[PDB]
Amino acid sequence: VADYSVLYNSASFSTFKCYGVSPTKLNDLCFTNVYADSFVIRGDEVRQI
Amino acid sequence: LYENQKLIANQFNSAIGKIQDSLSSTASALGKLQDVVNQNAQALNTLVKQLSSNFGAISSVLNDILSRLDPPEAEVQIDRLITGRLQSLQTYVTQQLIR
Amino acid sequence: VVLSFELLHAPATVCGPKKSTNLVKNKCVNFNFNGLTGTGVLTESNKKFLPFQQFGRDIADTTDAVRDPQTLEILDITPCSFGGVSVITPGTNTSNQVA
Amino acid sequence: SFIEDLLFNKVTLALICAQKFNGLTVLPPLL
Ligand SMILES: *[C@@H]1O[C@H](CO)[C@@H](O)[C@H](O)[C@H]1NC(C)=O
Repeated sequence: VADYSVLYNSASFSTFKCYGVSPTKLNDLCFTNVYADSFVIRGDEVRQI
Repeated sequence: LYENQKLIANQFNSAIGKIQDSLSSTASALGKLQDVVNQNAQALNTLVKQLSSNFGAISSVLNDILSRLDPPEAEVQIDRLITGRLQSLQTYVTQQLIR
Repeated sequence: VVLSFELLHAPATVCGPKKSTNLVKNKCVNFNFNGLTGTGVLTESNKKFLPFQQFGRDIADTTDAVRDPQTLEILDITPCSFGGVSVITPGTNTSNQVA
Repeated sequence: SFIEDLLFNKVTLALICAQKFNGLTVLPPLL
């Protein structure tokens, strides 16, 4: 069970673009599975992905 | 006629019998009615089947799109999906009026 | 961090901690069975089903058969009974009562 | 009539109740 309501709440997130669905609606739908791809990139190319 | 009344009746009833057998033999002798019914039901089947298409939107289940996206973007998404369904229903109605 | 979501028809594994509630029968409800946000009454039948799956499709291309995510049970969704209304009415000057 | 029954049972008519669930019902014929 994921607390997707509160993960969005941390104000550290400076570039929070949810192309998939709206952020607040992360709470209701049930995910088949999930990919969690983590890395660190340049400050300029943050929006190239 | 009065010279051949019994013969006329005999031929008439034999014709009735051959009609019975010809109808009861094969289905495609009665073809026009089957053609019309199949055409109508198949057009309606295509109409109802058309609902499975995303028409370029996120999905085909409208309630899934309602749950997924927010109204400010569900606006454009549902706009695309509704215009697609509207076009399909419109062409169905025009062809229905043709027939 | 990119969170990639493959929302589709599959066994639900991870989702929000919203409080569940027991079912009802013969009363159409605004259910949400892991994204299946439809409406209708819930009944049962004797049909078969995949051991793990949760969705049962139809020729109309929508979810008809469901398996409960809490307790594995066969459920039939039939959308809440509805039709159309035909206001039989004579001329407005003739009367104001309408059938 | 006798021929009429042959004709009735020889035409096959139409899933069907699934159509009713999406608005597009079939209005009954008048006669
Ligand atoms: C009033 O209703 C009757 C009902 O038959 C109709 O015949 C009549 O024309 C109506 N009156 C007017 C002024 O239209």
